[PDB]
Amino acid sequence: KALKVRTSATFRLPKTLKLARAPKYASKAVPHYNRLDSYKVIEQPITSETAMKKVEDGNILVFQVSMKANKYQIKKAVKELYEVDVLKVNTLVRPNGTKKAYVRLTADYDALDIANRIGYI
Amino acid sequence: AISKNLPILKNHFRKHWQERVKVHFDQAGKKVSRRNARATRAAKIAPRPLDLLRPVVRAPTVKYNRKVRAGRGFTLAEVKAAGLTAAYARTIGIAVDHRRQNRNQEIFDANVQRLKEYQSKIIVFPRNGKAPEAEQVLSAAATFP
Amino acid sequence: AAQKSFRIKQKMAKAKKQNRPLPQWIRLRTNNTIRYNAKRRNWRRTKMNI
Amino acid sequence: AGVKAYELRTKSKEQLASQLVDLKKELAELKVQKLSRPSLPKIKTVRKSIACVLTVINEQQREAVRQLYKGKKYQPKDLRAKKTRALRRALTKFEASQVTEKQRKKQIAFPQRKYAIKA
Amino acid sequence: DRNTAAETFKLFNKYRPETAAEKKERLTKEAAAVAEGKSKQDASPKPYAVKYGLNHVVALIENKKAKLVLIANDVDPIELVVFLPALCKKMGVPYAIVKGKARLGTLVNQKTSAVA
Amino acid sequence: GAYKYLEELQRKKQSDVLRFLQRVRVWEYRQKNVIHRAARPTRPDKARRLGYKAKQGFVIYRVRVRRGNRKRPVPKGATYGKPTNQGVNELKYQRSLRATAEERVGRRAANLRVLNSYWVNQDSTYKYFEVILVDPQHKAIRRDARYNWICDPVHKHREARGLTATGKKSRGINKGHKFNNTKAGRRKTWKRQNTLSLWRYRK
RNA sequence: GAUGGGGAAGCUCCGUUUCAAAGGCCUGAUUUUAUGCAGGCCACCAUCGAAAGGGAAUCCGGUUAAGAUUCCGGAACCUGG
RNA sequence: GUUCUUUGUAAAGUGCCUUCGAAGAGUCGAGUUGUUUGGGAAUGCAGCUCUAAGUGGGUGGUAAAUUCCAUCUAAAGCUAA
RNA sequence: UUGACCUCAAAUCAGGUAGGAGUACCCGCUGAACUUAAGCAUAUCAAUAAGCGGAGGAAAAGAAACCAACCGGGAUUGCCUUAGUAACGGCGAGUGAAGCGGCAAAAGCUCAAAUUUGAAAUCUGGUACCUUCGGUGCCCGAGUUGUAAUUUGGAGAGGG
Ligand SMILES: [Mg+2]
Ligand SMILES: [Mg+2]
Ligand SMILES: [Mg+2]
Ligand SMILES: [Mg+2]
Ligand SMILES: [Mg+2]
Ligand SMILES: [Mg+2]
Ligand SMILES: [Mg+2]
Ligand SMILES: [Mg+2]
Ligand SMILES: [Mg+2]
Ligand SMILES: [Mg+2]
Ligand SMILES: [Mg+2]
Ligand SMILES: [Mg+2]
Ligand SMILES: [Mg+2]
Ligand SMILES: [Mg+2]
Ligand SMILES: [Mg+2]
Ligand SMILES: [Mg+2]
Ligand SMILES: [Mg+2]
Ligand SMILES: [Mg+2]
Ligand SMILES: [Mg+2]
Repeated sequence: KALKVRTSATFRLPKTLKLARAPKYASKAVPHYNRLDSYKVIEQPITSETAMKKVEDGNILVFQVSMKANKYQIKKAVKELYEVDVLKVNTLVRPNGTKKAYVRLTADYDALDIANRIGYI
Repeated sequence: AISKNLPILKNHFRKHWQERVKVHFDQAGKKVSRRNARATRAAKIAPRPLDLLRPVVRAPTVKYNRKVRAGRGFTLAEVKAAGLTAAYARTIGIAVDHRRQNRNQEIFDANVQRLKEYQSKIIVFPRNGKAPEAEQVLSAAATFP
Repeated sequence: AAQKSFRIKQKMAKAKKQNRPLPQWIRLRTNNTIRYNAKRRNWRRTKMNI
Repeated sequence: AGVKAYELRTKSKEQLASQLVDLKKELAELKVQKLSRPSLPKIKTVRKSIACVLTVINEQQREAVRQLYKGKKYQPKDLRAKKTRALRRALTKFEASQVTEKQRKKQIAFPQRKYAIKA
Repeated sequence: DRNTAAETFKLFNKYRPETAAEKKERLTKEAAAVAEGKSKQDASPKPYAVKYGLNHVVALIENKKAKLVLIANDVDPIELVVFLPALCKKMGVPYAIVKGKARLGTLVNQKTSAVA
Repeated sequence: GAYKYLEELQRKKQSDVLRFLQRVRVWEYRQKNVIHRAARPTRPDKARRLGYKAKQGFVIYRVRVRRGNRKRPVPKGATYGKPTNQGVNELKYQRSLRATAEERVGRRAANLRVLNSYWVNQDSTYKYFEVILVDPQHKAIRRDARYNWICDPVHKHREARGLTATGKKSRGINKGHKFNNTKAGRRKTWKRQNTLSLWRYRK
């Protein structure tokens, strides 16, 4: 009978229906537990005499953190374990290969009070 | 190169022959393994004589035709004369050859009569029942030289 | 190279930890044949070549 | 010291989770006390106890999954056999034992009889 | 000719092989007949259906058993059926070149049959 | 059936009907890719004679390979040797074209096993073959003891080692006096005939 | 420097838009509801390649044994929502 | 060895008489070129050209014609020690 | 207008499968030169070294388009022997197997080419159930451009 009207001398691949994966079995069937826990992002504070100066003076806490953690996780974890809001986070990689975090607490909180509450002063 | 009244020698040692040298240090060790293999093979087929009855047959090559020699299989025409099927015979211990023919009667009956003693000298255990004890011998060839 | 890649700085840390003399309590173990840290490196004589 | 495996297996998942979060707590405060005292070997038992709980937590989870996939093909790959690459690809004993009708009739009609050569 | 093609398809449609469903119930009846009538599987009447299958039909003309045969004009190895019209001519069996192996396939409850 | 007719007819390659088909078909195969899936065998008799069957797990690939000799892959023809080895243009490549077509198909579909191949058409520059490929992982082939033998790992890449119909022909293995050099393996026999055997008690 | 392709027994070679069926862009409907149908739109068609080429946005004062345009104080600006 | 199923109006084997008896093609083979072999008017392999038959075809280590004889049955495939 | 067929695509579609390592031995391709010839090109070193592709515990070969010329033997493989022989070779240097015989171990075989046509009798897959290296029922699909049964030349088939 009649033909389809083509207004373009270029032929393109037709759009076909794409299915959604419906696997017969799960990939691993046991989801991995949270790899980067709040107890794993921060492990131990730093007690160098220079670090203690920042705690008493600048209202700044110091922690050693896992190299896989970023500032979002560090800020999230500190306010979790210590129930204290965080002003800002500074991070650097120490020459020995570990990550050092400079956490500054809000003026409503005292770093020195938190520090000895943890157990070091 | 050529020095004295010495005969000509042909020593084929110009390739890297040292890389391909087999010294049979394992001659004694291999012999024991073969004997061990035979004993273990005998155990798994205990009643059976570890070998099949081979036909008697005349050698080719007029240098050798004066002598008689063991054959490979029993010439389906022969086993038919013995009164059994080739399928049955190979399940009993008679090797069967389908590509050698009979052209000398003296060989033919000797092989035919060879089968008839073997059929008399064996005890076939029933497929179902008591299966009498055998007291096996380890070579049918020695039974029928 | 003050401006360095993280991979080089990761090799940095291990080299710092490697450069350390033999622990003294190693001396006292039974059947101890180790005399000193033979794999010691110094920046003046041997370069890491990394 | 430390927690033993067998008595943990009698617990439930929520109790184990509470046990784990509690266990991680002291390891934190033991670590901060580690830098105070010259030495503290007590942390070793704490870390091992965490591993024991974590194995138990994982062990219970997999078994429940195994029951979930029990009695049906296409189980998750990590719950399958880890024999070798080759053996998994090899023919099973069923398919290897398959034989055509023509050969099966020959075997049934003409099996290797048991014979003896004495008389 | 399509008028002739329409008529012969009307003829052939009345002679169509039994489907999978009706075969299943058919043998059950014979099984029932075996159980009680003990008839030697001959309770069923003689079947009348179109013979299909390329190897099947070729042997039929060679035995001069096929009354009429049909050929698909669109067999994608043409050499499968090039010789066949000559073969029917030698045996005197009437033959017809018809359009559409798919049309034949529908006639025998299949996709392609290429011959009837 | 009609397989006898189709086989006999194929032997008349110079007949008018065959050459017309050969002329038309050879044009089509040039248009398509060098290697491409074939829906059904061009010669149904010839394929099934070589082992093909019309069921799942049987695959036919069409391949074209360039005809001619094998030029020596050497820069500017300078061989750097004695004049015996300076030949470049008239070299012959001991393996057949049919073989190297099988190897390339096998590489393309590594999950299948090469069984046989056959000539379908040719021209001045190319030769065309169809290859019989068997899927070992298919259940219909894992069963059916007539063909499950291919599933055994010993038959991986038969064409690469020369275990196909062509490979054994190319390897020159046959019974007879004319095949003394290649009867149980060209290199195997050579190592045998060049091995000095010494016993514990020198003979 | 892949891919589509074409060579090479082969390690790999050529080629980077080439004999390719080479895609997302936004608006609206549906508020069993998630997004397929409603449409329309467009034709490069991977990627890598500069710590001196292009490039969004910060300055001052003070502080350490050793850090700062990064830390403290003060005062700004850009991007996204 | 002990036991439960009876596979199964199933399957296989064996004599006589008669009619048949399907068996592998760009393959064998031939020419040329290269390589290789102890293979020598050419052992094998490969490229190009030609290319079949069915009481046919291959081999019988000197090429060819004529006349016989013997011996096997390719160009499809599996298989332990 | 509607529904098929054929061919060709797309899916992060449901399942799988291949890649790399080792490589002493094994199966092939490609492939030299030093050296010897008292020089040197054919030759020899060598159908080797290097390079490339491909498996297993062995691989490969394997049941004659064989060897034979005899009163014939009879799958393949390996040892002793044949034999430094027949033969090849600027017939120079050199190279060089095979039949028979003894022994070790021994194991045979299957597809296409036949119309079941009074019944595609065949098979993958999905689902449900079950005693799960799988089985049964049911449902799609593959397939007549041929999957089942029988036959493989030693035969064998249809008939009484
Ligand atoms: Mg930084
Ligand atoms: Mg070429
Ligand atoms: Mg490139
Ligand atoms: Mg870039
Ligand atoms: Mg820049
Ligand atoms: Mg510029
Ligand atoms: Mg500024
Ligand atoms: Mg400074
Ligand atoms: Mg500031
Ligand atoms: Mg070569
Ligand atoms: Mg030659
Ligand atoms: Mg060179
Ligand atoms: Mg010299
Ligand atoms: Mg000299
Ligand atoms: Mg010189
Ligand atoms: Mg090498
Ligand atoms: Mg093998
Ligand atoms: Mg083989
Ligand atoms: Mg040589």
